[PDB]
Amino acid sequence: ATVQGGIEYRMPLPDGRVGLCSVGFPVTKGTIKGFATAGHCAKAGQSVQISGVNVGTFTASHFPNTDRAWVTIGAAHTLLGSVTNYTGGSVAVKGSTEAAIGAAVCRSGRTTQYKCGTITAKNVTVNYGTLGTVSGLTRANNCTGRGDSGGSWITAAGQAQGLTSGGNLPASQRQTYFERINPVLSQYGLALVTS
Ligand code: NA
Ligand code: NA
Repeated sequence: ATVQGGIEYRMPLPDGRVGLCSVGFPVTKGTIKGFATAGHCAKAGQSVQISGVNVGTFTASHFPNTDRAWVTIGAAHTLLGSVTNYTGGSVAVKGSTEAAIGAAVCRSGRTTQYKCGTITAKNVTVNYGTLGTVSGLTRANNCTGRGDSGGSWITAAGQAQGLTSGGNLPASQRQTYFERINPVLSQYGLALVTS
């Protein structure tokens, strides 16, 4: 199977239920293949399917306080250093220069597909009720829906920005949040796949 930023992955849960989330960025750890995503999506040990096929398992997850995780992908699968735009194209990943407030950014995920907007605030804390809070999030006004969680945020020029932080699917003025990608890469020791 092919792992690309923004696409759906599925998580087999107990009693035949299935969780849905979106790929953030394909990464390598040494020669290990993987992808970064949201920690709200799963805990370590959660199996992961893409395109109907077992592709890997969550390796680490840190939520709340942060909202980050990464999945180890089996060696037989192909990593694409790009983010799908859901309409036949992709944005090639070039690096992770963090963009400023006001910068144009697009996010990709399986519920609302590819939606674009601008960054409006940084270092925001979001309240998750009984779970506690997540701090340090960047806010933007892009459209988003439940299930986009974990998916890619990238500038058109290809600089990776972050991972959608938001609600799970049950199994400026819009306010949408993402987890910054550079702290995630650093914590887990991950290198972005580029193209
Ligand atoms: Na917190
Ligand atoms: Na590459």
